[PDB]
Amino acid sequence: GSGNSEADRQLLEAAKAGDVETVKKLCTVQSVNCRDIEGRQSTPLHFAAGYNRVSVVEYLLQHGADVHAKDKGGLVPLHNACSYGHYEVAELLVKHGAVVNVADLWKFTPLHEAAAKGKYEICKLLLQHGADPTKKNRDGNTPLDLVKDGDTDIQDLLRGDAA
Amino acid sequence: REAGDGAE
Ligand SMILES: *CCCn1cc(CCCCCc2cn(CCC*)nn2)nn1
Ligand SMILES: [Cl-]
Repeated sequence: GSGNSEADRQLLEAAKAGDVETVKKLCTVQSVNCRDIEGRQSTPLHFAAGYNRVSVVEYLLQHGADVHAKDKGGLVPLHNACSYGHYEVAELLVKHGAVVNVADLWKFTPLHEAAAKGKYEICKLLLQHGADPTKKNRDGNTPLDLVKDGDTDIQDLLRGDAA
Repeated sequence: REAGDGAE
């Protein structure tokens, strides 16, 4: 493709920063799904999801952002929200249609990310929306295989034993 | 496997 303009770079920054007023000014049908070419090809939505910019996420979803957009590793925004623990964001994405069992290039799901990163409430959320805890990544590992021993709440959750 | 963008 033809790359980014300065205005596109300004939009990616505003999305990561939570500068919602700037995002409103810069987001066009042509820019809303631009990619961060010099990073890992994150879209505005990837950034806003990863950095917990809930107002930005809301705006982007309402103005044509692609919930399914893949970064260089095949991560979709829901992966980013789950990795970094951002529950409201994850819920928003799921409400708009995010695929809860989506796999990146390494067959990691959002539940693998949440498990590995010790995010109990995210794991519970994903489970409440149909996440399959038996899915194996390219290493043969389930989400449970990625849970630290100190996260016994998550271990119980994924075994079937949580309140 | 490289990290997605974000913080938390
Ligand atoms: C795939 C992970 C890449 N990664 C993470 C680290 C640990 C250092 C990261 C810096 C921590 C950081 C980021 N922010 C922004 C606010 C969430 N603040 N501190 N190394 N490699
Ligand atoms: Cl925000």
